[PDB]
Parts: sequence; structure tokens; C-alpha cells
Amino acid sequence: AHKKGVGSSKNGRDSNPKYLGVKKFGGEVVKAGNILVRQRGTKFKAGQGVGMGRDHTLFALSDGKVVFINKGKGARFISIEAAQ
Amino acid sequence: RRKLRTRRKVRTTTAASGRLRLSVYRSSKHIYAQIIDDSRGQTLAAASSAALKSGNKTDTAAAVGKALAAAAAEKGIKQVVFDRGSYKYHGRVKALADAAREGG
Amino acid sequence: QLKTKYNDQVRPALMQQFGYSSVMAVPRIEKIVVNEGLGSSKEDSKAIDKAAKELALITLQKPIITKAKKSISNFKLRQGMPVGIKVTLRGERMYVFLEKLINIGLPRIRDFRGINPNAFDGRGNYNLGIKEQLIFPEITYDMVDKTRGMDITIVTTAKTDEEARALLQSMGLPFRK
Amino acid sequence: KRTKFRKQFRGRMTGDAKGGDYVAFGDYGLIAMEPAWIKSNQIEACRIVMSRHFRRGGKIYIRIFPDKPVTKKPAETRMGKGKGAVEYWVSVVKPGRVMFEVAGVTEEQAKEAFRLAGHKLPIQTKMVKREVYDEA
RNA sequence: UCCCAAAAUGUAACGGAGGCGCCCAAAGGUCACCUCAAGACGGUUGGAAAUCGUCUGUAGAGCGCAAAGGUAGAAGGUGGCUUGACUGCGAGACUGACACGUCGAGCAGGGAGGAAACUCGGGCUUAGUGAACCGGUGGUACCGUGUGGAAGGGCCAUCG
RNA sequence: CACCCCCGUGCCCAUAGCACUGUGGAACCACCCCACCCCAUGCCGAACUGGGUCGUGAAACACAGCAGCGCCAAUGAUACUCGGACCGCAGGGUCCCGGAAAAGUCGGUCAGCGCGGGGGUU
Ligand SMILES: [Mg+2]
Ligand SMILES: [Mg+2]
Ligand SMILES: [Mg+2]
Ligand SMILES: [Mg+2]
Ligand SMILES: [Mg+2]
Repeated sequence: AHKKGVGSSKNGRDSNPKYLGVKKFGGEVVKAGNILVRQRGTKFKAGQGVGMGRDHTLFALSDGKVVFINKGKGARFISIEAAQ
Repeated sequence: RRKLRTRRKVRTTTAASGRLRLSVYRSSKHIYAQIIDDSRGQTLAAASSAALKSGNKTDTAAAVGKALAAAAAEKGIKQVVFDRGSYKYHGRVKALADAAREGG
Repeated sequence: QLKTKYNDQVRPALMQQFGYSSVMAVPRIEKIVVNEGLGSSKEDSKAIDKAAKELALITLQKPIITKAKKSISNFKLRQGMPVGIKVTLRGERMYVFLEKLINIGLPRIRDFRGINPNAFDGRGNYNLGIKEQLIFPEITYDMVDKTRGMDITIVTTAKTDEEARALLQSMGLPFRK
Repeated sequence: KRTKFRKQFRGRMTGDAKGGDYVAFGDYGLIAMEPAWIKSNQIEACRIVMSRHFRRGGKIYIRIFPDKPVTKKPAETRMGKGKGAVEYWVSVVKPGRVMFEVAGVTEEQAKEAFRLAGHKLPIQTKMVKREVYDEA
């Protein structure tokens, strides 16, 4: 036993596995359920036939074609323009 | 404030529901109770109060709602979405609802 | 109980003093705010009811306790603890407490001469300062706990301090000469 | 010299001068022709050289500041971690960057104080004059 | 979690920084309502800040924590009513050598909020964890050594 | 979408915004008016909410002017760079070929486009 410290200060190991990003892109065919975006907050917000999971995951509600709408950052949307 | 209109107007999930929206202008005494189409930038039915108020101004309640409900069948409309602008759904606007909720 | 005495004497006089295009463009009194910024050095559960009950007899209104902004500064500062007592007066209840001031409040003050006239709230408003509690019509040392005071704010529809200054005095208000 | 508040450590990379005019503040300047890391002590060395030459007044503009922290080898090893916080502070200088500029002194007075300050620097320099009014 | 990381994903070092091993019965569900930090000028204990008032104010605040993303048409702040922090299931994807891990529309039984469209299978998200083996406990009545029971086991649940 | 204007509601969400300045009242909208209840304020009809005029168009709004500020923003040139090929012991640099900024300057803007209902051309 010493009077100094428990864990030694000034470290540099530590980091984490992690994934993320866009899964399906502008002009891709999607089946219903297909995840099209993995993200943190609401980088991209849901549109036509596009849902939003607990972890802001954007998925297809109904089959079709992925369409991206870029209004100017923040106002970003993914939609499904149903093929039929 | 102006945040209340945009609030209910945002919670009115347009195309997911399939239904048409029913707007109301009860801030003044010339209630505009309109049937507005989601997709097309169109207003279908509608019933005002300026064109003969029937003496009443706030009591014209059911009158504008009845006028609307009847005008809806004339077009076919049966499925609706009511949008209480900033109006706390209680008097003037609560009657217009039942007036249309019983007139079709 | 004062309404027409605001109109008939003050209202036409301001168009006969200045000259407004309409009866609506003439300055008006928006609201009267009464604030009791106690606590800090008076952190007691007993003192909470004290001024609040005393305020309920003068304004005829139940007062609200404006809690601290959760400011946990160096000195005696913490979470949302009771630090101020507020009551708003507008319309009917406003003129009941305003008349009570010019008649019993303002003259029946020990060491009285008049109130500060100098440029107050630059955008046509007034913020009165009271330095005692035993100078009110319904407040006496017989049925109390200790010795204190209060603060009062007068909100007006006046565009400038120039137009605000006239309205206050012509309603009946002391100015040190 | 050193900076007041920071992060502790840095890196390294280079390419032609980004933010260095010609005639701002002073009448005559001293421009870098080579890239380097200007040590706090080399600037101090140049300053004192110029200040001494221009005895009284004080019209020396040091347009460069040492902000980059550099590290060191305690004595041996490698069987340990990242090192030496407190070695020395540096200013990343790229060719074109005005390091110093003088005022209220003649062409001849300035020619010399810069000729002197040049001998204390780890790079080749050039003495300059006016005719640069880019954006103000 | 950020940086390294070379504008997809991924990527090492005894490289540079910093957190987690829980918490919340509301800090959950839903329906209502509210809108921040700061500064100037004016005022009771006061007076550097405080409680009040007007004027500026994408947000310079907040979000139980670390940081990043996100966010005021709220994810911030306040209240009513509540227990979906449900049981049986999973079209289809994300992610990993596996074993794990993530997201999820839709169907049934039953509910909660709301007039209603609707929303609800915990929390703005990304940490708050531990295979298997042996075993404690509530349920179940599958096996049970000739038969009928029983001991013991199996099976749901869950604790170490 | 004969034409003017107004009240609602869209697409578009700064070339749509702010400031300054001017016009509009009894059509529409705004304050206003009173409130014991329906309903509402951790206090106050401020806001919600109810009954209604008058009075005014002050405030708000709508519309119009304007280029002071915001916002938008070239051409040229450079930075940087895919591929080809080199220089320097090095930090670092060059040539050929396409690609191509950011900032700045010229300048451009006080939007454009729908649907419904109300009131005017005495
Ligand atoms: Mg620009
Ligand atoms: Mg090529
Ligand atoms: Mg190359
Ligand atoms: Mg070589
Ligand atoms: Mg080229």
C-alpha cells in the first residue's frame, strides 16, 4: 500500500468499434424494411414511405425507389417514389 | 404563440393518414372552415360565415359546420382531419366539429 | 372607483398638451407588477408565508413565488429555491391598487418629498422604489412577524420617456421640485 | 514567446505561405524564402538585435508568433509512451510570410537591423518595401 | 465519444484527449401548454450575478452523466390522466469468421392517452455489461425404470 | 388567371429577411368592449376563452417605396488535385494533361408560383 494513486493518470489506449452512415442511395430499389440510413441525430429526416427507428435509423415502409431531397443541411430528407 | 399553429399543422401527418384536412379561422368572427387536399395545392369544399351570418357571430357555430358537412357529401368527401389553428378545441370550434361530425 | 377619472381628466388633456391623430395613439397604462425579492439572507420556511399573506390583503390577489434560475454561484446560490414573490395587476385590479397608492400610500410615507423623475426605462416605462413596509393602508406592526419593504413596476403603452413622464404626473404622482 | 492557455501536443506538414501580406503596419519588412519552425528564442534573438539597433522608440512589428509545441527524449528508452510537453514553442513559417516589419527608421537603418536579424534565423530571408494593398 | 483515419465503410502504436460498470415510478406512455443563454437601461433586503420590468436575441441555453451528432414547428420547461418499462409473433434490412449485437413495418389478444387523425412493445441517440456449466425460487403437469402414484428430471419465468 | 383588393391555406422555406419610410377602417382583419358562468391563469381574462358593438387603424397586419445593413454572387486568376513524368541528403519543390475551389471583385435582389372563399369597377 502507497499514499499516491489508484489508477495512473495520462493515458491513451481507449477507443470503440463503431459503424454508421448511408446504406441505400438515390436511385436504388428497396424492399419494405430495408435500412437506408444509420445516423446519430436527425441528419436526414423521414419522408414518403420512410420510417424512423429508436436510434434515428431510416428504413423503408413500402417497396420502391430511394430519392434524396437536399434543401440545405438540416432540411435533409429521404423518400420512396413508389415504382408499381 | 405563432408556434401553436405550426405545432398542430406539423402533427397533421399529411399523406401517411390518407385523409383530407379541415382548416378553421376562428381567430376572428368570419370562420373559414375549409377542406384542403394534401398532395395538390388545392382546397376542395369550404364554408364561410361572412355570406349571411344568421344574426349570430360566435353562435353561428353549428351553422358553418352544417354548411360544410352538407357541402362535403355534394363532392363525396367522408374521411377528414380537423386542424384547430391555435384554438384550444372547446367552444366556437368544438360545436363546428360536432355539427360536421353529425352531418357526415 | 377610478376609470372615468383616468379618461375625462388625463385622456383628452394629452391631445390638448401634445396632439395625437387618434384616441388610441394616446399613451395608456399596460400593467402594474409588484415584486418581493426577499430570501438569500432570509432563507426561512416561516418567512415564505409572511410577505405572501401580507400581500394577499393589499392587492386582493394570491401571490406567486418566483424560484431561482438554478444558479449555484460561489456565494449562497443554489437550485430553484424560493427567492422572490410576484403579483401582476392589469385593468380592474390595477386601478384599485393605483388609487390606494396616490391617496394612502404616497402621502402617508414618513420622510416623504416626492419620487425620482429622471429618465427611467428609456422606452417609456416606470419602476417605482419603496424603502419600507409600515407605510401602507392595510399594513401595520400589530399582525406581522418583522420589518421589510417591496418594489413596484409600472408598464405603460408610451412610445418615449417624454410621453411617459406626463401620463404618470397628470394621473396624480409626486415629482421632487 | 510561449502561449498562455492550450491543448499540450501537435504534429507536422508544409506548403507555400497562407496569411502574410507585404505592407501592413510597417514601411519595410522581412520575408521568408524557405520553410522552417521558428523557435521562441530565435524570434526573441531577432527582436533584441533590432531593438538595440533602434535604441529608443519601439516600432518593430513581429508578425509571426510561436504557437506549435515540440517534444523530447527524456535521456533514453522507447518502452514508454508519447513525450516531453515542455520542450519548445514554434511558429510554422512558409515562404512569403512576413515575419518582421519596421517603422520610423530609414532604408539604410532598416537594411542593417534586418541584415543582423537574418544571421540569427534558421532560414534565408529577403528585405522588402511598399506597393501591396490587397484587402482592407 | 472525439482525433489520428488519407471527404464511403474499415484501419495500428506502451499515439493525442475524455467518460462508463449506473440512474429515473417519472427523467416512462399520451394529451395539453410553455420557450432559452447573454447584454443594455431602470428600480426593495440589494447593488460583480440575484427576484422585477420593458428593448435587442437560431439558440450564443437546456437535454441526469463523457464527447460527438442532433434538436425551439422541440428532443428543452410545466400539468392532467396513466403502467405499452405489455403477452404471443416477426415482412424485411444493418452488423460481425462465428457466437453475439442493432433497427423494424405489419398481425392477434388485452389495454392507456386523446373529441379525433393517431401514438404507445421504456427513456434524443451512441456506455451502464457477462456464453456455457451447476444450482435457489414461482408457474406448468412433458418424462417418470412391471402398473398406479411419488422422488428426480423437462419446460415457461426468473435469481446467483 | 376578365381586373382590383382582402381573409384563409399551400409549394417554395433570405435573390423570400431586417431597418427606415408612406398609404389602407368601418368589406375583411386587428386592437377594443365587458365576463358571473362554459373554459382558463404554479399570480394576473396578459395568454387561452366566452358575449359584442361602438371607437380607432394607434399598436399589430397587409400593401407600396428604397439598395444603409444582411442574403445571393460571376468572368478572370490562383490554391489544391486524378493520371503521366522528374528534382532535392532532407524539410520540401517542379513540368505535361484533364478536373477544379475558397475568399474577393463585377454585379443581382425589399421574390416567384397555386387552390378556395369574401368584398369592389355608382
Ligand atoms: Mg458570400
Ligand atoms: Mg488525365
Ligand atoms: Mg502526382
Ligand atoms: Mg529521392
Ligand atoms: Mg493545372
